[PDB]
Amino acid sequence: MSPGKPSILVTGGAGYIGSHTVLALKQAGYDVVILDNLVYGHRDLVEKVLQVELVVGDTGDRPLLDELFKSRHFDAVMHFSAYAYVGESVSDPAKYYRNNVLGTLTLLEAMLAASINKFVFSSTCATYGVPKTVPIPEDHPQNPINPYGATKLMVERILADFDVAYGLKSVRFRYFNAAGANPDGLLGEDHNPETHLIPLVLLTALGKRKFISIFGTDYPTPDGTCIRDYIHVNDLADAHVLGLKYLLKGGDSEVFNLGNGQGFSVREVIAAGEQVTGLPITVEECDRRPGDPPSLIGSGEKARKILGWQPQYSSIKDIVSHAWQWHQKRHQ
Ligand SMILES: NC(=O)c1ccc[n+]([C@@H]2O[C@H](COP(=O)([O-])OP(=O)(O)OC[C@H]3O[C@@H](n4cnc5c(N)ncnc54)[C@H](O)[C@@H]3O)[C@@H](O)[C@H]2O)c1
Ligand SMILES: O=c1ccn([C@@H]2O[C@H](COP(=O)(O)OP(=O)(O)O[C@H]3O[C@H](CO)[C@@H](O)[C@H](O)[C@H]3O)[C@@H](O)[C@H]2O)c(=O)[nH]1
Repeated sequence: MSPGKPSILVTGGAGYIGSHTVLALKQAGYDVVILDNLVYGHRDLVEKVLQVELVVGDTGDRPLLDELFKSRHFDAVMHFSAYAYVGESVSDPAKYYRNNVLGTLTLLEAMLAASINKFVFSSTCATYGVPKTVPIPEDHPQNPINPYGATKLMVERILADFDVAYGLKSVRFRYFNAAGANPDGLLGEDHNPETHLIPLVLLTALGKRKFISIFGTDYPTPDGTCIRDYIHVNDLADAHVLGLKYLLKGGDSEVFNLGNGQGFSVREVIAAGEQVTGLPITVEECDRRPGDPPSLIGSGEKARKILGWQPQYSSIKDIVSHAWQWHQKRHQ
């Protein structure tokens, strides 16, 4: 409608990472429409915080997409929409290939028929599988070990072939462990059920869980527990705005790791929570979770070099403080 402003469709905008990206996009001057089926996102946060149009529907719904891309002009699509429970992807892969692969292919075909040729894709370091070096560079081989990682790898391949055939320009982002919350408490992680370490740590401190389980204490790690590269969701949002601007200025297709290049062990994260909250956190040492590699850390140099991305909230204390502020308000 307004004659200058770029118009962005954000699928999965009602979820964790996507809501923060929508806030940064609005605040950087883009018109945003959200497409989300609300299977895990939250309408109330879109309506009362993001204040953008919400289209409730499925990325795999071709008749809906055809109507949507005809009703309004879009310069680009950002695709956060997916299922991402790794254990359920092993249990029930059909649903994961349907949602994550078929749903993305349907979205891509509708885009091409509407002549939208700019795409930003939420991929994952689960596509690497067991790493051989660390920090992991973008050109490390990709041998995912669960169907979730395989679905994300399949889409990365589809995007490459769609570039060759149709000129689709896409930025693929391989996130590491998204964490944190909007510094002002407006938005944060709200997964039901919650499985991620940092929310579970903080809900233990809040008395909403009775203890935190540590999955494995015998890894080939300095302190015996798994190491992960936690990356603040405001920092991920910033890379999306930069990626978007990079493509509107005619960037070629690119893949970037989005991590800090620093890793924290499970123990360090529990310690970080004990200091930020000042509360006691009952800990229980349990067996390994199947398929957890000991250490996953991502090199963020390419994104820093090519997009000028500088993560602002790299310290675990920043990350855990913001999350703590959100969980006290949201999960009262
Ligand atoms: N949370 C992480 O640590 C991070 C790690 C790396 C990869 N990523 C990927 O980043 C993306 C977003 O991650 P998240 O934590 O915000 O998950 P999320 O569940 O909070 O957000 C996903 C949103 O997409 C919606 N959705 C799911 N399937 C849909 C469909 N077929 N059509 C329309 N909407 C649909 C869901 O309701 C949800 O609002 C995902 O693709 C995820 O795989 C997750
Ligand atoms: O109650 C818990 C939860 C997690 N962990 C451990 O903490 C670490 C982080 O686990 P989690 O928060 O579940 O995230 P990841 O398994 O590392 O994977 C996340 O980040 C990956 C991208 O790197 C993606 O595969 C997924 O979308 C996303 O869930 C792991 O070593 C876990 O074994 C625990 O010890 N106890």
